Amino acid sequence: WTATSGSCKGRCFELQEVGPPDCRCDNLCKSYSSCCHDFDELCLKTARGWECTKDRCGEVRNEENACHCSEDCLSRGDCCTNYQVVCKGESHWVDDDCEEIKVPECPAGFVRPPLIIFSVDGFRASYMKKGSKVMPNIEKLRSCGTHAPYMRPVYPTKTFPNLYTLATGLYPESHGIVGNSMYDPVFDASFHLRGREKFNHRWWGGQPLWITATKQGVRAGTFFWSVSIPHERRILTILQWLSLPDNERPSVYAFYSEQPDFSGHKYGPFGPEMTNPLREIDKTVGQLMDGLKQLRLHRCVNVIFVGDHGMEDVTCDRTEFLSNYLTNVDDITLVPGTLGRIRAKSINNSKYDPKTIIAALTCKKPDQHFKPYMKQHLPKRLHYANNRRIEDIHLLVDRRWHVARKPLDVYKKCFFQGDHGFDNKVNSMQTVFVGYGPTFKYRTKVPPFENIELYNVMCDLLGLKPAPNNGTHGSLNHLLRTNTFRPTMPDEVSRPNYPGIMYLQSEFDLGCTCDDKVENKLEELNKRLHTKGSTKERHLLYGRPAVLYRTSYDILYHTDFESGYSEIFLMPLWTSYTISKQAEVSSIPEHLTNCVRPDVRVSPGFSQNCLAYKNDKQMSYGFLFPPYLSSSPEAKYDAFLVTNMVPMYPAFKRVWAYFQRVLVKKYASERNGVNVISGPIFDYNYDGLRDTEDEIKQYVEGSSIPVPTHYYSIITSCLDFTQPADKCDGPLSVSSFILPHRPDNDESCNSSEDESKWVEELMKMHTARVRDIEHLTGLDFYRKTSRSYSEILTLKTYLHTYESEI
Ligand SMILES: *[C@@H]1O[C@H](CO)[C@@H](O[C@@H]2O[C@H](CO)[C@@H](O[C@@H]3O[C@H](CO[C@H]4O[C@H](CO)[C@@H](O)[C@H](O[C@H]5O[C@H](CO)[C@@H](O)[C@H](O)[C@@H]5O[C@H]5O[C@H](CO)[C@@H](O)[C@H](O)[C@@H]5O)[C@@H]4O)[C@@H](O)[C@H](O[C@H]4O[C@H](CO)[C@@H](O)[C@H](O)[C@@H]4O[C@H]4O[C@H](CO)[C@@H](O)[C@H](O)[C@@H]4O)[C@@H]3O)[C@H](O)[C@H]2NC(C)=O)[C@H](O)[C@H]1NC(C)=O
Ligand SMILES: O=C(NCC1(O)CCN(C(=O)OCc2ccc(OC(F)(F)F)cc2)CC1)c1ccc2[nH]nnc2c1
Ligand SMILES: [Ca+2]
Ligand SMILES: [Cl-]
Ligand SMILES: [K+]
Ligand code: NA
Ligand SMILES: [Zn+2]
Repeated sequence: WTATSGSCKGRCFELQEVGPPDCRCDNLCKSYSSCCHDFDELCLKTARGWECTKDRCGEVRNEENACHCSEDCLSRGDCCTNYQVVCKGESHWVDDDCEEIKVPECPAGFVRPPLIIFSVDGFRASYMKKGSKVMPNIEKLRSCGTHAPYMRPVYPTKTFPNLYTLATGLYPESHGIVGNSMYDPVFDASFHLRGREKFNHRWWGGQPLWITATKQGVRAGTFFWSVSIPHERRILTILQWLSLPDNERPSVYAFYSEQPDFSGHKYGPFGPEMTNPLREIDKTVGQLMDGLKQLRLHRCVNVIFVGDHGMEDVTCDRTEFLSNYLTNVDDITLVPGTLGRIRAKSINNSKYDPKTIIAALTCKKPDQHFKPYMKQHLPKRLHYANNRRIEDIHLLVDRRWHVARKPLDVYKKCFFQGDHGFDNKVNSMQTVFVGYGPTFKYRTKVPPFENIELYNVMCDLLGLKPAPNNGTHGSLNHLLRTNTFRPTMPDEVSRPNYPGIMYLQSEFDLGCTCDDKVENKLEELNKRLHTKGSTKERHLLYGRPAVLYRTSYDILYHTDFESGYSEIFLMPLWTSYTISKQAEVSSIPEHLTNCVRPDVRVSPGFSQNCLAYKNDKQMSYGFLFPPYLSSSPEAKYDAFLVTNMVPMYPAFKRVWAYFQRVLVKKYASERNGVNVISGPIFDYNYDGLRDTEDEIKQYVEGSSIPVPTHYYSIITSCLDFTQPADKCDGPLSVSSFILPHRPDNDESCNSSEDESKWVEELMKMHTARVRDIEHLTGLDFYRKTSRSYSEILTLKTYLHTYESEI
């Protein structure tokens, strides 16, 4: 109930929220059906439009006007945004040359530069270049401020998950808004775009910027705008708030535009109808900047121009129907469109089986435009699994397509020509970032970055301590003139042991054999040096990784590679090796095919054993440093140590072997040497975080050898590829992956073919940031470089996407 009998007189767009049933006057009352009777009359005036004309100058203040051209309007904070241009011979902000803003130039009584977030829905990254002719104001912000060529949204590339990720710095799996539509089985409640449940606070996890600000004493404008409030009124309201007394005035503001997304859905991303909505957004930016100029705030306020996601060409005829695959199509509920999420229609159906549903959806048609996954098998870069609202069965839909349950869902629910929601690496989904103000840099381009990083920067901009989030604080310091956050490297928690030769061959009973009984202080003093780390500077280029949790591990040196061997998990946590451009690939000699050798530095009780692999009919083994890349026949024996071995499904060894035998040398050839760090990942509860030992759900049969869910590699070289990876004097270049360690290759529909037709495509799909690997391993990489820590943080957040040029 609301007793809408009160008045909005003097309360228009009040900043505190009064509780029911007293009537509301804030920018959300419309959405609550709770505005006072006179809200429209007093608060949404429209008389005379939004611009001053020549004949309005000096007018007698008529309070019925939407905005004013009377002489007192500046001090009342309520002029039309073009007032000084029309009436006082001033120029529009867009017409002024830009001049570097070296220091904030603020009116007295401003404690900090205000932050305005100008967020635009569905603003595709390529609009910046492609619409540049019709967007002068946006183009000026972009060229004069700090801009990236694009910003990466989160998956799914829908509106609510992305706006709430911007506000919180959290992955949707952690913030809770995992789609525009959701079912929460614990609540037994459903969230939708239309309706009242979405207003219920229980959906919204983490701590958004306006709450962070408020709790730390920084006042916030109200971020959310009712759809019926026109853009011009939103701008005038922000500008009015900026004229409030010091003690009442917010320091942070948001404006939101439903465009260009609204029109993009109807006309496609580049429909000729898209020019007008872009002009219109630009005009709104012009109104804000002119308004700021009038208030002498245009060299005081930091302005962020940011989108939530892009827009792709999608039409009704590009829909895949689950009814063409499933016999039991009515026993499932599908969340449909540019992604799919499947659950059982009824929990009382014990004949529901996800395994049969996935098999029915797997590689069933030659050109199939979606791929099913159990959510824990999605590419880890998507971080889309750890939430009860994310259904176990997921469909990754090809760009330009939809999935639907049955044809009747499409024609009785072409309308649309654009949509979004696809994999967040897709070019058409990328969106925009521009920062302009005293705290941002001048005329600076920065590399693409992920929208999860911005919350930290928005906190930096307002002098706030960010709540715990998924950004990497410091990774975006290169965007800022000042206010940078100078992070320290985390402290190593576990220091390594450096074992020497401690065990005789006969102490081992591992069931392993090797044909290595083939025999000189020339070569024998030399091999001693190699086991003490004589070549360590070659294979460990950036310092050893730090272990950030309590564990027991050994550093093991070899001619061709160095490892950090976990006595707890019985395998390396990491194996580091450098492959120069000149390196040669050899094969495993016939006699050495099944050779496994005990490691005399490491006790039998802390070693794997070959018998377990013999007994386990499902599990084979691979090596972390590949025998193929050994520097010499004698060095090759090192690669067969039991301490270099890891458990691998035969199906996965097809992937791993091709990577090691073909791709590493290809990368070294292309990048002028590479340093590789590889190892196991255990993430059985799919939370993106390293498992403890008591979380492991699978072991090699009859043993304590834990089975990785994934294997990673980090491949580093010199950004300037004229320098070899092992003699690099400047910035680095990295690509990484986290491959799912799966007993089949069902994911790759082309896997019956030669590895050269499908393995690299798989790897590309499972590209990852070094940071993703850090979370999954509890390791910290790049501890010893000549680079600044902030630059290394940026490197650790890099994702090699394999998309073409934007
Ligand atoms: C991205 O960044 C984020 C943020 O930093 C990372 O997420 C954090 O990770 C932490 C480790 O997983 C986690 O810490 C836990 O907190 C528990 C208390 O959490 C509540 O309070 C916080 C603080 O206000 C709040 O944020 C939480 O909100 C969650 O839950 C509600 C809904 O229930 C949502 O509104 C919200 O969206 C959020 O949900 C997300 O997180 C939860 C996990 O908390 C997931 O289940 C959801 O799917 C969703 O993703 C909470 O309101 C605390 O209880 C935990 O402590 C347990 O474990 C420790 C081990 O150290 C042990 O000492 C304790 O005894 C305890 O164990 C007991 O409980 C067990 C489980 O019930 C039980 O099995 C045992 O037997 C014991 O009884 C733990 O410390 C932190 O909450 C989240 N924060 C957020 C916002 O998600 C995230 O990891 C990053 N991602 C990556 C890849 O890096
Ligand atoms: O327009 C849509 N929905 C309408 C809204 O609900 C209206 C109210 N609103 C708002 O006022 O924005 C608040 C905000 C702004 C910035 C921000 O970013 C931050 F925090 F970083 F500043 C954080 C929060 C949110 C969007 C919509 C769009 C595209 C679609 N495609 N398919 N369906 C769709 C539905
Ligand atoms: Ca885990
Ligand atoms: Cl959704
Ligand atoms: K086996
Ligand atoms: Na296959
Ligand atoms: Zn949309």
